[PDB]
Amino acid sequence: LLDAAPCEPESLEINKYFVVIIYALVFLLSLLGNSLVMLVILYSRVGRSVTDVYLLNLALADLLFALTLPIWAASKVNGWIFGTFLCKVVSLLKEVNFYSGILLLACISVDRYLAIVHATRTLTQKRYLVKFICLSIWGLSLLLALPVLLFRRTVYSSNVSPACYEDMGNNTANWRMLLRILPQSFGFIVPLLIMLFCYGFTLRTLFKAHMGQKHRAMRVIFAVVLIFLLCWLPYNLVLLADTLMRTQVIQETCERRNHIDRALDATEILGILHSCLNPLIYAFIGQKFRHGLLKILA
Amino acid sequence: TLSAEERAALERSKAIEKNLKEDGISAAKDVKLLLLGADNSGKSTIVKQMKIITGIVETHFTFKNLHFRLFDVGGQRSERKKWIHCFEDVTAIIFCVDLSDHESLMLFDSICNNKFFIDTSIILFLNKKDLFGEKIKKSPLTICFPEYTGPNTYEDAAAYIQAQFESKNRSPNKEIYCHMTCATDTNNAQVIFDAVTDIIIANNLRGCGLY
Amino acid sequence: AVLTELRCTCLRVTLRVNPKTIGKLQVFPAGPQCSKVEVVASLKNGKQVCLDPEAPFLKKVIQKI
Amino acid sequence: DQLRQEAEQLKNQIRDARKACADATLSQITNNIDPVGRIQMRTRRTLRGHLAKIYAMHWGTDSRLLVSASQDGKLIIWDSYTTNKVHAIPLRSSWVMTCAYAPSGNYVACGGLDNICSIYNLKTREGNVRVSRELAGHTGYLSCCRFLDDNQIVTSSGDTTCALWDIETGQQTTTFTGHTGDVMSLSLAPDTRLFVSGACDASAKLWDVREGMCRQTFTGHESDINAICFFPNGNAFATGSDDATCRLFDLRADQELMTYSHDNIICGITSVSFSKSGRLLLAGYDDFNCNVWDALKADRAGVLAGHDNRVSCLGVTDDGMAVATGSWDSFLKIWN
Amino acid sequence: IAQARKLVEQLKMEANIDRIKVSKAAADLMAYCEAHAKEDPLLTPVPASENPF
Amino acid sequence: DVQLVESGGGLVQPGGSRKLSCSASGFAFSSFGMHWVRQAPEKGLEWVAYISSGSGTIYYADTVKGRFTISRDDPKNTLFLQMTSLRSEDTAMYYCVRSIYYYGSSPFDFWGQGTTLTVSSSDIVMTQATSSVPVTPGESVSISCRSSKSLLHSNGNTYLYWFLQRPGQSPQLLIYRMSNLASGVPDRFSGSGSGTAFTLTISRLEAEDVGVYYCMQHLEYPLTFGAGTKLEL
Repeated sequence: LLDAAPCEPESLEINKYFVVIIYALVFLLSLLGNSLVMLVILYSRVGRSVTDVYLLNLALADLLFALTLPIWAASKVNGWIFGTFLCKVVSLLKEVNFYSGILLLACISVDRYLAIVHATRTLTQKRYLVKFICLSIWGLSLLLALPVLLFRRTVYSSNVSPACYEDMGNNTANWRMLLRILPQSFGFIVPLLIMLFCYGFTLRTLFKAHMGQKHRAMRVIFAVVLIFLLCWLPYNLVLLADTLMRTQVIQETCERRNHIDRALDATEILGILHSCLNPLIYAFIGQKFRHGLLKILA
Repeated sequence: TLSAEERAALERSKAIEKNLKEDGISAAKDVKLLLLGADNSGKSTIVKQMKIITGIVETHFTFKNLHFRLFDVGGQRSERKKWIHCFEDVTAIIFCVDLSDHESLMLFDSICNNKFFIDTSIILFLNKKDLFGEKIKKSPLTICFPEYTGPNTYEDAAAYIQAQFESKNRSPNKEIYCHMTCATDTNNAQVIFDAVTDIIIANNLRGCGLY
Repeated sequence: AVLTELRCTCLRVTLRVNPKTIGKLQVFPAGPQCSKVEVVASLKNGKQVCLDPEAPFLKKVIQKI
Repeated sequence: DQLRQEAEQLKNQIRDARKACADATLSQITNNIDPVGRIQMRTRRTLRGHLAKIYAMHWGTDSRLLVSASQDGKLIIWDSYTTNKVHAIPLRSSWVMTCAYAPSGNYVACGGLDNICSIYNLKTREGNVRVSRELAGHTGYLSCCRFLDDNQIVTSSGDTTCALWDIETGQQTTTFTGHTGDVMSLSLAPDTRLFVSGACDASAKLWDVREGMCRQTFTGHESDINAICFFPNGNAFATGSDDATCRLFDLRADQELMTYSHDNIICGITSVSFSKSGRLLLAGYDDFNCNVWDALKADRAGVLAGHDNRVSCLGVTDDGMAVATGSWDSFLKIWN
Repeated sequence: IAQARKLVEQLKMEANIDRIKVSKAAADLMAYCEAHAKEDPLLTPVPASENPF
Repeated sequence: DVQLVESGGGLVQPGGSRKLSCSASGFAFSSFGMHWVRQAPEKGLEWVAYISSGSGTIYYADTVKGRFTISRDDPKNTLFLQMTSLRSEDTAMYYCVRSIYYYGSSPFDFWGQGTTLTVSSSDIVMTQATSSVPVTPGESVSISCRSSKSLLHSNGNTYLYWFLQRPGQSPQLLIYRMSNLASGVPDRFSGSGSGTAFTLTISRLEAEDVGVYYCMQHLEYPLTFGAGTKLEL
């Protein structure tokens, strides 16, 4: 008799306070790390290896994402009361940066695979295309993030505060369903496959080697892969759960809706940490960058 | 570039640039190694596939679709401080030591701690196992190494010599790859290939920032 | 409130309702928030119910407004 | 035994006379000149195309054409105005340490570690560059080839000797001996009858090309001399050693006139060159930059910098319009 | 005994040289460096109209 | 010995096709840009076609543009010229000339022996004042020709070339920019000029020096020759 009743979306102010503090801290930390790595790379042009180019581009993407972070923090503070133009611009920049960062991680893994597995062969001559690869990555990321710019606008509701949502028609729910495939296909599955293949074969090659410093290389490779998984897997997992829920494969209750709604932003907060963890993981973990920073300190 | 002759000169310059780039591309397949060691240590008789080609002597044997160029600096008889920097970019140093005959240790100490080769790995070859094993029975390994205390067997004496040769390393970012060779040995090319590929792996690891 | 993934306000439909018991009625037209149009009636006892927009009388009163 | 004491008293007499001739230092007499201020040079051209370390470079007499040898085995002749590669000569041996350009522009010699001074002919009827001669007879690595004419060339070797050749016959016409160490660099006087060689025994001695006699010897450096250049009027020369110091010796006075040491300098000098007037003494160091020394007050009148690796060669055009530097990063930069 | 005989003769050759006071030599060097000072494109920057580079 | 010999000439009917082959032996063929220059009977030289080194840049005269085809065979050391349709104005003696371009090169030094072809029945204008000059040995002779534009380029190099054709022989280069003496010619020659007016002087003329003197401009294609001044004795 009581089966039919509206769902009441719940929220708490403690969650809002927590998300704003976490966002501010992540913004500051990622900005600091990206600034340091950019300065270290760009100060002296002695030995501009391909890894330097990759780290510079990755730091640029991370820093621009940090720039787009505080406006999203304000959005979580009170919804999108800032206008449609800022919605479009911020969403486009954020999506471009997310795609470019993930694809740059994939390209770095490809470089490492071609540098340690195919090291003796002449295939190592093919990693000189870093400028072209980076330009292609930025362009492709912009191409996939263009639908966000085209079809995003402020959406009003009687019970829901305004938020920078998408407006594609009266049946948007399923159009968003179709849109969500792109970030899960060219944003997590392909980069995960590339990283897994490249780093697995690199680990196999190192394992059959006889140098004295193989242990640190294996530790760093495993740390990179494990941290990428820890950072991005829960986000895609909750998105897949929501995907199954909206198609009614998984049974729908107000409690499940609330649980997924909270888990979504929690997982997003966790995954944002890629912007603050990338420098220490990729650049500052090597002796070259620490030495460069120390000499720059003079 | 406005004139016709200047256009033709620019075309000639572009053709020369293309030829230079192609020659440089063809000049990256080879591996440049340096040979060193005392005289009569077998420093010119490592691999039977010699194919050579007073001054500098080059040996360009190939293996596994990879070209190895061994520059034997012997015969110069000059001050090494003035031309040894010509070999800063060698992949490795092949050091040949004859166990059947202190000078070799002196060269090794000089070449290992040189400021140009602080990061260049060394492949150490200990030649003439049979001669050393036959000589140790006649004369114990005490005339040249009075500090020796261990057993007079072949294995322990060889390990002791290897230990004193490795003790002069005294440097990070460097590995010494050891191998024991006789006159009737043919797999020296394979050992050189493994050492060179290991060195290349380590250099690429350092460049990529993994360690 | 605050939401990042707006969803339909109504899950299931009830076709058993007395007009007198309904105190207030609201309608949400189809849009980016939800695909299906929802009509909600607030009972005088505080209970809230969902109605079928395809119902004949419900469709008539919907087209009336 | 008696000869040793005779040599000792001879050296004592020479030193006593040399000290007697000295009254005031150069830095004291010329203290009243206005300083040249700060001399800022900007990179006008950057010559690329080399794929390995560059050890030597020489300027054409017309101050427009260059020449450079590197580890890649290539000998490239540049057009210093429009940055064009006029010629590309492939060497037989990749180990080359000393370019030389003929005064008339017809020939270019290029020898090195392979013990012979290969001489190349540029103006041929067949349109290609052929090795006209290959001069042999040295037992050590070659350094600082210099052309006297189109058929007379002076060479320096690690055999502690310098030689004067005849390109036509190909035989060692005259041999200069007296050094006790590897001879690293030489420069020919503008009068083209004397030349000075800098050896590894921390001493540079003046030679005569006609008689083959050591007219003079100069001491004072604490390490091996690495480069030498004559003063424009042919009456002084500047030497550069690994002691991180440059000195100015005068042929008439037989003494060093002043020193060009700075407290911040640690690495030695690789190449030394003058300006057309003889006021700027440009020197290349191992710390990747060149310092311009005002040759009369020993003050650094600017710094070139700009290079990523060790500067191995310097060159000042005949008219003084430009200074070109070559380093180990396979890049040549022209300054003005 | 036959190797040091030429060294002392070289010392005889080097000892007898007509030496000149360093003051006069320094003055001559200064005079040259001041006389040929207007023709140096490095000491004094050349106008941009006459700079081929 | 540098030698350019070409064959393929002969009597052809109008509308036919003929190919001429210029075989080279004695120099690095792959490094020389090659031309084709034709001389009509008792009329004068005229530029036809040019192919650069490596067959990169190819030009044609406006008279035969789109009608002739030039090809280069670097391994074989052979230079070709394919002509589709031949009029009665194509009958001439065809010369093969090598040209190497860089800073300070001589780009018209060697000329082919010439092949005779018979057919049965904007631009810079260079003008030579006089067509025939009689003179006795030992007397200096002055030859001058003007140009429409000013050949003095912005880089200071003036592109004017002076050629000498002895009777029954092939033209030889004497001066290639303004006074730059060619390789092997006597030093008595001297050239001058300023912008558009140029002069050639021969001090102490010899009996072997008679012939027709052609002045050609190389500032911009198509290359144009002068009318031709003939020395008489």
